[PDB]
Amino acid sequence: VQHSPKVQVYSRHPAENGKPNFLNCYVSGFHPPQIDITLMKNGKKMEAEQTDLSFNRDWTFYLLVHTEFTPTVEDEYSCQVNHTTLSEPKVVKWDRDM
Amino acid sequence: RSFIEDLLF
Amino acid sequence: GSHSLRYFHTAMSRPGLGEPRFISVGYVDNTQFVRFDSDAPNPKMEPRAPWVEQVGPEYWDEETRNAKDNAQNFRVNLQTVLRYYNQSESGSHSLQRMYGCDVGPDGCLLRGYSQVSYDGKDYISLNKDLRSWTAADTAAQITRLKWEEAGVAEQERNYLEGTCVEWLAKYLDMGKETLLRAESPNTRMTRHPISDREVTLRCWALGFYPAEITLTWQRDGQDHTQDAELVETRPAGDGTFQKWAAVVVPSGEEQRYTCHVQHEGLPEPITLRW
Repeated sequence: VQHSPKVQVYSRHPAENGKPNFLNCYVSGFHPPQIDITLMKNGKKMEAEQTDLSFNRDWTFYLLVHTEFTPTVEDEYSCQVNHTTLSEPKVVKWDRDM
Repeated sequence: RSFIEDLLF
Repeated sequence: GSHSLRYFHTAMSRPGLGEPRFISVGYVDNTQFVRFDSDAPNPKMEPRAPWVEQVGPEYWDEETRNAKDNAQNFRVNLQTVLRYYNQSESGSHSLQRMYGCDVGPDGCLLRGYSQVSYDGKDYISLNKDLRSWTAADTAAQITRLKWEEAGVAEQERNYLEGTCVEWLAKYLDMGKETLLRAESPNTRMTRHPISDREVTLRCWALGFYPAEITLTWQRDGQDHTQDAELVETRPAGDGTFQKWAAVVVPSGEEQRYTCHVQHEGLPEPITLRW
């Protein structure tokens, strides 16, 4: 029994171009717990943090991967996670309308 | 505070 | 209101790679306040919310003492189970455990729970009466046997009826300004073009606490939440939460709509229109 992770990419406050902020990769609902989450500045890794492993009452785990950033009008941000239920590393680009 | 449990399966 | 203290343990086998990982975390309601990783040098159980830190050093040693036994005890449990099932010692497997208590508005003490899953499937659980065990399969019945001969339910019942509800009480006083204060969401509704013919219409609620919330979308007074896309509430980072709900709509017809956010800290529910 194994479910695959949902992923949301979003800013902590609404995006204001060139005003410091926080970008969040929320990885939730997955099992088994082993998982590979990477925040990426323009298709290359960012230095980020990771909250402690926890799980819901249905036992599916969840994590937050969060680094500070300053949005620009040009730079693309992305989250990349790997998991046994994923044939191919899944990528969600950051839409700042979401 | 945690539960002190000599809890084996 | 109503509150709960819970603890969440996780044990993961990493075949060939030394010991299994044992993570442990503590929650009062929706705010994490403790953690323990067995991948840590000289590893102790570190605070994770500010209101907890002024507890005596005795506490912290007494806890990492307990956390260290749990990691030891579990790594054997992984082994025990893997043979109840005859799986290969090369497989990665996970054992999860959860316990805690819910206390009522006056501290009534509503439920105590204590549950254990193996690889994400229910394994054995304490029952509502805090005196019996539901055991899922023939392997878990052996555990149920062991735990019935030792009076294990009785140790747990008195932990969940006394130590739990008492220390919970202690925690909320310490974090009186943090935990007992709700945080109303920031509402706002944006509009995102899709075409000449229709447009996404997002309803945002940001920065609220606690995590529970409801968003609702009403066309012409209807209740049109049927078509709406609601993402699942997500943490904000600052310890607050977010969620939004979109709709897609014929042009011109934006003024046809309403979004409604109900939340514990909203003195009366707010509704908004474009």
